[PDB]
Amino acid sequence: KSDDVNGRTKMYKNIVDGNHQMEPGMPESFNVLLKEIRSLGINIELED
Amino acid sequence: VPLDGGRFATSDLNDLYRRVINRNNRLKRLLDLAAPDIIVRNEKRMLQEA
Amino acid sequence: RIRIRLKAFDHRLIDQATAEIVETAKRTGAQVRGPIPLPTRKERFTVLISPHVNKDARDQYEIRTHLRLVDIVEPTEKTVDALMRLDLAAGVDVQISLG
Amino acid sequence: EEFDAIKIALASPDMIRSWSFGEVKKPETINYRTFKPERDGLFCARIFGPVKDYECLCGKYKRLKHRGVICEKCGVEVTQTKVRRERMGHIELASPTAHIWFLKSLPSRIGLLLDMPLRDIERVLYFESYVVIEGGMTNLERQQILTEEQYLDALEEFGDEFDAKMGAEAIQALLKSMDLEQECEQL
Amino acid sequence: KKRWYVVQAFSGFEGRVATSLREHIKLHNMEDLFGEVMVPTEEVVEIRGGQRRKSERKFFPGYVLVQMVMNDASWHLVRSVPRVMGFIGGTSDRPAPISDKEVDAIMNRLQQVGDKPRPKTLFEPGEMVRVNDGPFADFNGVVEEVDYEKSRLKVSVSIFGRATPVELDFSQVEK
Amino acid sequence: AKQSMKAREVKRVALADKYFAKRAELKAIISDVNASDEDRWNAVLKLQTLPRDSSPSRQRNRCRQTGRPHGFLRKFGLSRIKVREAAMRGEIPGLKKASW
Amino acid sequence: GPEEITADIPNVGEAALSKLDESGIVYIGAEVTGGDILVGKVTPKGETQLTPEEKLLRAIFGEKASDVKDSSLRVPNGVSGTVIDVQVFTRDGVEKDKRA
Repeated sequence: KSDDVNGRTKMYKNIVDGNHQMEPGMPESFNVLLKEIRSLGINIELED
Repeated sequence: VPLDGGRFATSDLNDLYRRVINRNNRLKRLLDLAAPDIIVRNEKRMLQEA
Repeated sequence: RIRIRLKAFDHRLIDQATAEIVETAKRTGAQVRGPIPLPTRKERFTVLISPHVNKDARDQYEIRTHLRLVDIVEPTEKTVDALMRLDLAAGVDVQISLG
Repeated sequence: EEFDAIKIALASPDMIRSWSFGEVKKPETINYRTFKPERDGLFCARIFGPVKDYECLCGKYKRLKHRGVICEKCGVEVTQTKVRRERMGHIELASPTAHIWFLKSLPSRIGLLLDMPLRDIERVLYFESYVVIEGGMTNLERQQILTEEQYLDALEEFGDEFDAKMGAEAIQALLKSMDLEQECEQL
Repeated sequence: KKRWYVVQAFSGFEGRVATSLREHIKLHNMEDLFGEVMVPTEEVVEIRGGQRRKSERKFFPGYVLVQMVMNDASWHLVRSVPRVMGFIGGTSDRPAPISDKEVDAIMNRLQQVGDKPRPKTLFEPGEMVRVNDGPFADFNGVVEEVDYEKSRLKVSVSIFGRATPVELDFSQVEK
Repeated sequence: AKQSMKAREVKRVALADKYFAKRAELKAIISDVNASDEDRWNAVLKLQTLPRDSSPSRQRNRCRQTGRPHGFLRKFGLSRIKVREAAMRGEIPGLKKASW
Repeated sequence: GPEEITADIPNVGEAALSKLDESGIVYIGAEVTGGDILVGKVTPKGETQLTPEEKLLRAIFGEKASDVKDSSLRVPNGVSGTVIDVQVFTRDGVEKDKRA
């Protein structure tokens, strides 16, 4: 409902077609947190 | 962001990066043309503080 | 100043082109010089029309190359660039020259 | 995607180069004739990508059967503008520079890594003292901090093999010449 | 004997700092304690040039050179000159003169200011030049022709089709 | 004209294209009054050695459609007969019957 | 170019423009709803793909706007009202329209 842009367009198609279902994905503001921590000398990642 | 007045009240980050790039380009030019070492010490102090 | 040399075989077409160019100039910039007609080149050709022999039998063709000299006195930022996207009709060789 | 861990660590300069797609070199942001940005300042196009989707700065590619090829005029890969949210650039500092989070976080990690109090490190990093690196067979130690008259002494009597520097280059040489195995065994 | 020292001013008001410094010297009449004041020299505009006009020449990045001696009175004098931050040296008690061994090599480079130099350059058609002078300013294009005998790069401002072909000088346009 | 003739012409053209730089140079050398006699002689001999078809004064302008040597026009690259046909068809731009 | 306040506006019909006068500004006294048009305002677009008709329409009226991008002022969604007072201020040099 809030952040994930591909998630909410999938949600809007799924609501107007009657299928109550969410494809979760990732918050885009967490990627903003990764870019702000990564823009320092810090190397944050996502393992596996 | 535009403020709808013909001008851009900029965010603080672009000001900070602009200060670092000004000071760094002036330090590259002063290490280029063989400045006296007191002035490049002062310039490196300014870059570290920026 | 931007001198513009329009050259074409069809006169009407050339005229049309010239007008268009003027229009392009006049909205963006100011003080378009004007569409000055230079002399037309009437390059003539005679040929024998028989396959074999009959020398007095002849066709005399010609190609009328028309010239239009358009000049622009003040080249602004907006004006000169406007011509880049503004291509003219086919069969009209233009030739812009600043200074 | 799928992941089970968030790893945090320091970042080598090769890592910062490998994140980066270009180099920022000038401080201009916008042209303010149009709002087409200046190459290659902070807001760029050939570092960070196109402003408009599949809309090349120069404009030459806009076909559905013509995707993947990059531009030649402005050299802007006709892609999406979402990629201006993820491409990073790098600045090559002309002289090295001490990070502030490892210098003044109380405790100082550079402080209790070098076995050296924070006041000497601040007086070296701001170009108002001298620290010793590669002291040689002289009277001077390794972590001995100096001053102007003492460096005049040490360069008159020992202008040869003695060495000492100042600023972030000196701290970088101290931290690079640190041998961690010897420090583990000695402690 | 008067040795040299470096003064920091508010960068941009440097000529006014130099004038106010000369005037404070001739006010507090320590005329035997100041030799010169050196500011913004070594002009070069942008690329090359054999005519006048041009201008926009600047090398001094905000530092004022002063021939001086060191008494605390003259030190307070130079720091009481307005729009002056302070000297730049090892310490603020006894601030630092610069050198003298690098003055001999700088003297030979200053004597060769204009005698025999101005190295040649080069260019090519790609990708596109930049115009920043005349109505074509703020526009880009490509150089189809490059007359090295007339020093005129023929650039039509790199626009699709037959737009406006023109001739711009090397300084009139940027690579 | 024949095919063979056309082929020959083409060959000649090719030769001309090939040997232009050298031939021209040789000519220049021969001309140059401020030069050695022996050198000049060599140049003259050198020229002889080069193929004859290398000369541009060897190749005849033929019609680009029919290969007819005579009745040629340069502007169109066509023999009179073909040119006329083209004109009639509308295929030559700008060209129409002239009267004055 | 500059903007247009005039009522010759694309993408709209009679049902919007009945509550505006011949120069874009709503009347004094017109009781409006939430989401009508008070001031009609259109900004420049561009020719881009100047076609035969587009090029012929850019040399018949002598204006280059042409279709424009609607940016008209609207009543914010929710509020009714009655327009009681209209002020028009003009920076000097600009042509005053008929309602000013």
